[PDB]
This record gives sequence, C-alpha cells and structure tokens, in this order.
Amino acid sequence: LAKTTADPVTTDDTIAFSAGAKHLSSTSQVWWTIDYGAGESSPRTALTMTNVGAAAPNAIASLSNQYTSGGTKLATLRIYDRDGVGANTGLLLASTTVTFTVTPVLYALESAVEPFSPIATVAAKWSFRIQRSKATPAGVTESIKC
Repeated sequence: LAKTTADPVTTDDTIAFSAGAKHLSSTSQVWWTIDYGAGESSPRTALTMTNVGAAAPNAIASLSNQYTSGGTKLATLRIYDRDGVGANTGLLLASTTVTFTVTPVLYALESAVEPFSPIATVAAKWSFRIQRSKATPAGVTESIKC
C-alpha cells in the first residue's frame, strides 16, 4: 500500500493510493477492506487473485479519500479470507499501514466598524472579511455561515 501523491498534500485535494496483494503460490479468492481512520469499509469487496509469485500484485486501484482535518493521518489496508456478510468472518491474512501529514487550511479575519466608536445610542455597523491560507481549488466555492 503506497501513497501516489507528492509531499505538499493538504486538506484541499483528494489523495490517491496504490494497492497490491499476492500469495507465494496460490490462486484462491481473497478479499480486502480499507480504513482511513473513521472505520473499516463495511461491504468487503472480492479481489480476484491471478498473478502469483514473482508477478506483480493484483490491482485494488481506485482507492482515494479527502481528509477533513490536518494532522498525522494514516491508512490501513486489511485482507480477509472469508465473507463478512451476516455473522461469519475469516482471519486477518495481512494488514498494511501508511502514515502521512496533512497540512490544514487556516482562516484569518479582517474587521472594522464604520463609526469606529459607536455613539451611546445610535446604530453601528461591523464589517468582516475572511481570508484563506491558500487559494480554493479550481472549481470549489466555499460557503461559510457566520
């Protein structure tokens, strides 16, 4: 399990992984789940094992996720040998874990008052403007309630 993205990954872009599973000499059907921190995916898929031994591992591509908050995030790929379904489960055949840092997007604020000193009875107006640490991605409009 590897992370196919450069260093500066933040909470702005969707992160993509590459995955592969193989046995020394076997062909049986083995299944997988991926966990990003919230929990394991509930419906276990079914990986068809055909490449064996020195051959490159099979493809579990299309693994991707965008993280809500920055920090030291991780991702674990677990491989099972039985359906999850209702009751039965098999065994943890193997598990892989990767860790990476996600930079957060911070917001500053600019403020002003139109009279700068509200008179003891008249109305006053506050004006604010929110400034983003980095530019919004090309196609996303951020709407903030305040």
